[PDB]
Amino acid sequence: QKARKAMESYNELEDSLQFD
Amino acid sequence: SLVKLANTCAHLQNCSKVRVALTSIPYTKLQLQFAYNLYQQGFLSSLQKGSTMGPDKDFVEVTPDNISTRRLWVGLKYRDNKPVLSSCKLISKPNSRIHLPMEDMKKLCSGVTIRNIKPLQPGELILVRAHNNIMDINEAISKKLDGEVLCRVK
Amino acid sequence: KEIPRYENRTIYGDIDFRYHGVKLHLRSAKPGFGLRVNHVIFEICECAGIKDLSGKVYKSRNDMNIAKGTIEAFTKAQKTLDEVALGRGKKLVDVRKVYYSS
Amino acid sequence: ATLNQIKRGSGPPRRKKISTAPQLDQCPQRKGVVLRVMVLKPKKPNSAQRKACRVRLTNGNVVSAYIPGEGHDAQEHSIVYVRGGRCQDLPGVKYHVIRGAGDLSGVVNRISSRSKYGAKKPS
Amino acid sequence: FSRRRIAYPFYPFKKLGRQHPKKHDTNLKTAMRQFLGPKNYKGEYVMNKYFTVPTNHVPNYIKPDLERGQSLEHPVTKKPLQLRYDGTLGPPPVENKRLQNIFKDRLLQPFPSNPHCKTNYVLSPQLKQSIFEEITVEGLSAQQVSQKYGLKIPRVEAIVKLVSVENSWNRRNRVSSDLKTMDETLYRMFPVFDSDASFKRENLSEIPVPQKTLASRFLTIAESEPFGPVDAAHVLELEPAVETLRNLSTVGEHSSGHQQSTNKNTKVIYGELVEGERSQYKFTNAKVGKVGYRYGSGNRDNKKDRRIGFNKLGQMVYI
RNA sequence: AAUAUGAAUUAAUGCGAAGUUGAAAUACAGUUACCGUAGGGGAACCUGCGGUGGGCUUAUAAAUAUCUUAAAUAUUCUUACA
RNA sequence: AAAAAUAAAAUCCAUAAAUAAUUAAAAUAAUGAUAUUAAUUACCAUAUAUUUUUAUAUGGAUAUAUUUUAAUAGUCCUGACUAAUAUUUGUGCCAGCAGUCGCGGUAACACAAAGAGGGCGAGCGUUAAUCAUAAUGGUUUAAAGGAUCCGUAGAAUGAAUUAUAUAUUAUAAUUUAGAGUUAAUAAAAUUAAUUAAAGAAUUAUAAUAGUAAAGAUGAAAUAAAUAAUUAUAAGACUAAUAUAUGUGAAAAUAUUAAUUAAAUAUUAACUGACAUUGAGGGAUUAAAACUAGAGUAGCGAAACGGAUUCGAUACCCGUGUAGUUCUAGUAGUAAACUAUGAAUACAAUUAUUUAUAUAUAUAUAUAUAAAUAAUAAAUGAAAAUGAAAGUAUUCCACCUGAAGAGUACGUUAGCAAUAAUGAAACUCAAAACAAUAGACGG
RNA sequence: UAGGUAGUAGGUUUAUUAAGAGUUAAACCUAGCCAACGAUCCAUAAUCGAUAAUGAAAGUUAGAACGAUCACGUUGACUCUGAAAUAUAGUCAAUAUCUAUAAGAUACAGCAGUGAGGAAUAUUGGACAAUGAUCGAAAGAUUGAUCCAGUUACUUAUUAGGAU
Ligand SMILES: [K+]
Ligand SMILES: [K+]
Ligand SMILES: [K+]
Ligand SMILES: [K+]
Ligand SMILES: [K+]
Ligand SMILES: [K+]
Ligand SMILES: [K+]
Ligand SMILES: [K+]
Ligand SMILES: [K+]
Ligand SMILES: [K+]
Ligand SMILES: [K+]
Ligand SMILES: [K+]
Ligand SMILES: [K+]
Ligand SMILES: [K+]
Ligand SMILES: [K+]
Ligand SMILES: [Mg+2]
Ligand SMILES: [Mg+2]
Ligand SMILES: [Mg+2]
Ligand SMILES: [Mg+2]
Ligand SMILES: [Mg+2]
Ligand SMILES: [Mg+2]
Ligand SMILES: [Mg+2]
Ligand SMILES: [Mg+2]
Ligand SMILES: [Mg+2]
Ligand SMILES: [Mg+2]
Ligand SMILES: [Mg+2]
Ligand SMILES: [Mg+2]
Ligand SMILES: [Mg+2]
Ligand SMILES: [Mg+2]
Ligand SMILES: [Mg+2]
Ligand SMILES: [Mg+2]
Ligand SMILES: [Mg+2]
Ligand SMILES: [Mg+2]
Ligand SMILES: [Mg+2]
Ligand SMILES: [Mg+2]
Ligand SMILES: [Mg+2]
Ligand SMILES: [Mg+2]
Ligand SMILES: [Mg+2]
Ligand SMILES: [Mg+2]
Ligand SMILES: [Mg+2]
Ligand SMILES: [Mg+2]
Ligand SMILES: [Mg+2]
Ligand SMILES: [Mg+2]
Ligand SMILES: [Mg+2]
Ligand SMILES: [Mg+2]
Ligand SMILES: [Mg+2]
Ligand SMILES: [Mg+2]
Ligand SMILES: [Mg+2]
Ligand SMILES: [Mg+2]
Ligand SMILES: [Mg+2]
Ligand SMILES: [Mg+2]
Ligand SMILES: [Mg+2]
Ligand SMILES: [Mg+2]
Ligand SMILES: [Mg+2]
Ligand SMILES: [Mg+2]
Ligand SMILES: [Mg+2]
Ligand SMILES: [Mg+2]
Ligand SMILES: [Mg+2]
Ligand SMILES: [Mg+2]
Ligand SMILES: [Mg+2]
Ligand SMILES: [Mg+2]
Ligand SMILES: [Mg+2]
Ligand SMILES: [Mg+2]
Ligand SMILES: [Mg+2]
Repeated sequence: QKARKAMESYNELEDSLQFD
Repeated sequence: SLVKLANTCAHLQNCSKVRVALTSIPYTKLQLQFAYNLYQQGFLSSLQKGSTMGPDKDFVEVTPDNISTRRLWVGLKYRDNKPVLSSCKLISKPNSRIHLPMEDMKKLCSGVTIRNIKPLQPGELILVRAHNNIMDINEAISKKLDGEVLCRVK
Repeated sequence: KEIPRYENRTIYGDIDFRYHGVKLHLRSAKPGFGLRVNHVIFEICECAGIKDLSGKVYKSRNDMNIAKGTIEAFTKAQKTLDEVALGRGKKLVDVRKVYYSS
Repeated sequence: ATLNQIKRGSGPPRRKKISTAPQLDQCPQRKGVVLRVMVLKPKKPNSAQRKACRVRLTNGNVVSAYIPGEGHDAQEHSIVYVRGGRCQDLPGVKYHVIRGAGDLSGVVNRISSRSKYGAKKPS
Repeated sequence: FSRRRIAYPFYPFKKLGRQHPKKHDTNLKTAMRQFLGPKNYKGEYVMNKYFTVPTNHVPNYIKPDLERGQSLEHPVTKKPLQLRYDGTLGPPPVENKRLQNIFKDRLLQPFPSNPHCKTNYVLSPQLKQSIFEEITVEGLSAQQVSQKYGLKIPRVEAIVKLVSVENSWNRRNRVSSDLKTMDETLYRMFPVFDSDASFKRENLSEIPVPQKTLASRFLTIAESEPFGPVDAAHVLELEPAVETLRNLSTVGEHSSGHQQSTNKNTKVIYGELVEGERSQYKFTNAKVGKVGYRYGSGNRDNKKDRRIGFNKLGQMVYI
């Protein structure tokens, strides 16, 4: 649960940084 | 024989992959008409009658004595590191023959999938047989002929 | 890489390309048709400059292999009208384009 | 398969969702009488005291229905209305009772999503 | 990835600092007051460069990208004014080079993000009278006037129809001072049409694009075979495109070729009218198998596509 | 006689927690596993007979070597000689 | 950059309704249930001008003006799929939420709420249903090639030329490239069935001298010998060669000989598409098992003992019954495996054998097939396949998540064990393959 | 559900009918007919469209509404009249109810309405003005056909305030 789902939020977060 | 025609279409694809300049096909009226259409449409460089061993240099009359040893020799074309004749497939298959009226042939050439036959693509040749003569589909439409959709060459 | 484009808007004809487990069926479309394809293919078409396209992906829908398959299909599975004409020694006419010509 | 095998029946299996509420007999909901109210333990990794109820539907089928919401006044012989929908963590509980219908009242003091818990709008 | 994003200005503005607890202000509201400038006692925004209409036939369309959000200028000298630390408006430190040489196309583009939308040219009151007098008095055809002034035939026909309405209004003194004031103001806001200016002239070769032709058919013919528009038309089973253009130019009511008589072949009977009868019967010959309301036709009244029409009186009626 | 219903009565099986008796399988799993079949045993399993590899192709030396002008000559050479 | 918020109020201007007048049309010869008609007009009527419409002026009508006048939406949702960033409170694996993955054990974006936000909107949500959403599929290794071959139907497929016809079919004639028949020449000695033989060894018995231990195991112990040399009897098996090479439909098949049957290549002549595949059906089919009668050395389920062990219903040892053998049958199952159905056309190389043919300056050389090995291309989830698992065509069998289950019930067949056929419910969001990097390995 | 069929398959003749035929009844012959491309049997279901839903499409689903067709009017059989009826007729019987107790009448699947069942589907309304239908020479009479309204967000559509 941790490994698989943790990145969903981070990789979308990477996209958050892209707009920043 | 549609089986023989399927064998020839597969044979030409195999020869194109290895890029042999010259190959032979069975000597029959259907095969000769098929090859002649490809030659006139620019898919084949040459079309010569011959034997099992090679094309004839001088005319050799065909008779029952040598019919079993006759072959048709066709020259394949390659330009810019690409085969001109890349694919050759039957439409009307031995176990499912497709006869279309001229109206449905016009729809096939207009982008409409008829009886699961994908429509004619740019630069593709679709051959039709009518009264034992092979012609391009566009020519059959010009002559108002209904016929069997045999094969598509690209 | 440069990809051939028919009228700088679409592909030349239809493409049935197999890239590993991905079966790509791409069809050319009329002007103003838009991109109606897998989302991965949509992004590639946008960057490449393809505006009109229809298609369906069968078997594997792995995003990575769809993208690579699409790029490969646009280069190895297309032939320009000019290349077909020269190879066959024939003239290929776009009927729709001639209809609106002088 | 060959062309003749397709002619003889061979083909792709059809895709259509299957019924998950067979006891309702293709009805949106069915009235029933509570036989016994019970408390059940979720399957792991969940932990809770899930309120359920055994119900005899008007068609004779006896089912186990989950009582949603915080707090319920369901008892034996209470008239309840059962709808489709399973309780994922409770195996064998494939139905829901409708709050605010029959003898089961709406959730007390429910503010949000009231329509799902039979709670009327506060003036 | 997507999140809610408050629509803050893309250009730099003076954000709110420490605020007195009762102001309850927002950064969006303060950015708007900076765009608008001060509001006078009359409720006007004189410092905003868009408050007043242009009077030189050049549209004053918003150019936020080129002026970087600086919308304030002196109301009389039209000289840029920007906010300073003191809270006052004064000359900018550096001139804006992006606002002095603007492309001609951009001047007519009202929306910064859409360069495919341009304003149309207003026709001068003189050209309209000339067109009106040529079609009506001199008896020229709409095709001739269209090819002369570079205007599409429908626009030519509309000008005649509208000038007729302006004559009746001026013949009954229905054009008031306010209407005259408004008309002149709006006339001085748009670029005037110049029949001589080639770029301003409207394209006169446009035809509707059919659907059967929209597909892409290809023919492999002999390398030296000529194939032209007429041959293509035969392949697509359509009239030549030039013929379509010619048939579309004979549609104007004042255009040459306008003809409608092949339909005057339907027997009609007007029933006898007697004194006291409130209506007359009109009978139109029809053919069995075509006339009549069909039996078992699809009822669409309870469907989203229910047919809705309008009668001669303009009343909404179900069809 | 069939169909439906209930039914004394009786068979098979799933899940849930949860201990217990052993340690059968996965490494050479500590007796190679499995297939068919037969017998035996609290339980897994054990034993006989043939079959399969989804285990051993994972495969890797008994070694032994020779004479023609060593240069005033080959080694150098830059479009030259011929 | 944290807003709520142009939102509110307020200001300007409207229309609906009301009120008043007017009033069609459904229907006309007349008749209107609907009906307190729709619509229109804003003091009513009239004249003139006047796309519409507008405008002026008039007759009557009220005190210069002319009826009055508005605007309270719900419902779901904001972790991902999936639009919803402004934060905050309560709860603490409880309460509860949940279409799927999941959330909750004290900083809960998921529970219950506040703020803010996103949908749809006189509807919103929810349940029950329908359509769509992958066969432009697969079966060596993931669900799936039938044990094998023979062959019937096939409303399955299938050569060549010409001429007709009503035309991808039919008919006729003609043809020999597929498929066959016979012979000639050369080659080979295998595979079936049957009959007749041989061989090494083993066990038992007896004799002989010769002794006191022998046999077994990890170590042990259980049951005139052991060893040696002779003689006799019995049953089963088949060392090297040997590669199961080869042969056979598969299962199978390697001591010898014989009889019968079948099997190879090329050439000559002949038939003239007579072919391919094959539902059903038929035949054959290891080991075990069973029926009847013989046989029984060795081996060996079971059983009874000896050991080992904490225990040992085992692994090891002893005694050893069924069985293993033969004859006549039943049965038709195996990891019956290449985990890969059969046929045809075709495609780039090398190496090594084999076969036939050719040549000679006689032992090689040159040809054409087959087999095997390694590959190109191609294919593939990859491992890999490689003349197929490539490019194509034809026919058959089979598969459609896991578990339940090759089970239950019924039926058919069998002496019997059983074999074939072969479900559903319940439950779950799993389950599986190839490959990668580790860890571990008595 | 693997065998089924015995008027069963076919032939000949009469009866019956406007008329063919094992359609029905009688007689006499032949041994056939159907079936693993599914017979027979069992279960389920009114059928369909230029109708509705869905899809790119082939299709799939529905069969309420509009229209077409069939069957039935509490159940079964039979008869009469007739061109045509096993008639919503008549006869007899079955089931239920009723009052007049008779070889009786009734059967709401006509309209409205009631109880029951169910998650769930409405007024015991107005009018023959319109379109039809029946009777009448006509005047006209009748018409729960039909046309209207009522109930119900069940569906669709319009409106449900603009500028500042
Ligand atoms: K074991
Ligand atoms: K076994
Ligand atoms: K065993
Ligand atoms: K809302
Ligand atoms: K595979
Ligand atoms: K072998
Ligand atoms: K012949
Ligand atoms: K056959
Ligand atoms: K068979
Ligand atoms: K024995
Ligand atoms: K094997
Ligand atoms: K087969
Ligand atoms: K049947
Ligand atoms: K109804
Ligand atoms: K009437
Ligand atoms: Mg909720
Ligand atoms: Mg989002
Ligand atoms: Mg052990
Ligand atoms: Mg073990
Ligand atoms: Mg082991
Ligand atoms: Mg034992
Ligand atoms: Mg064994
Ligand atoms: Mg292993
Ligand atoms: Mg291995
Ligand atoms: Mg009003
Ligand atoms: Mg009237
Ligand atoms: Mg908290
Ligand atoms: Mg959520
Ligand atoms: Mg919440
Ligand atoms: Mg709130
Ligand atoms: Mg609505
Ligand atoms: Mg599909
Ligand atoms: Mg296969
Ligand atoms: Mg096999
Ligand atoms: Mg198998
Ligand atoms: Mg031959
Ligand atoms: Mg001895
Ligand atoms: Mg041997
Ligand atoms: Mg071999
Ligand atoms: Mg066969
Ligand atoms: Mg025996
Ligand atoms: Mg033993
Ligand atoms: Mg047998
Ligand atoms: Mg078995
Ligand atoms: Mg088997
Ligand atoms: Mg074997
Ligand atoms: Mg064969
Ligand atoms: Mg069995
Ligand atoms: Mg693996
Ligand atoms: Mg008769
Ligand atoms: Mg009969
Ligand atoms: Mg008879
Ligand atoms: Mg029914
Ligand atoms: Mg249907
Ligand atoms: Mg209906
Ligand atoms: Mg149906
Ligand atoms: Mg109805
Ligand atoms: Mg009836
Ligand atoms: Mg009846
Ligand atoms: Mg009756
Ligand atoms: Mg009744
Ligand atoms: Mg009723
Ligand atoms: Mg009820
Ligand atoms: Mg009435």
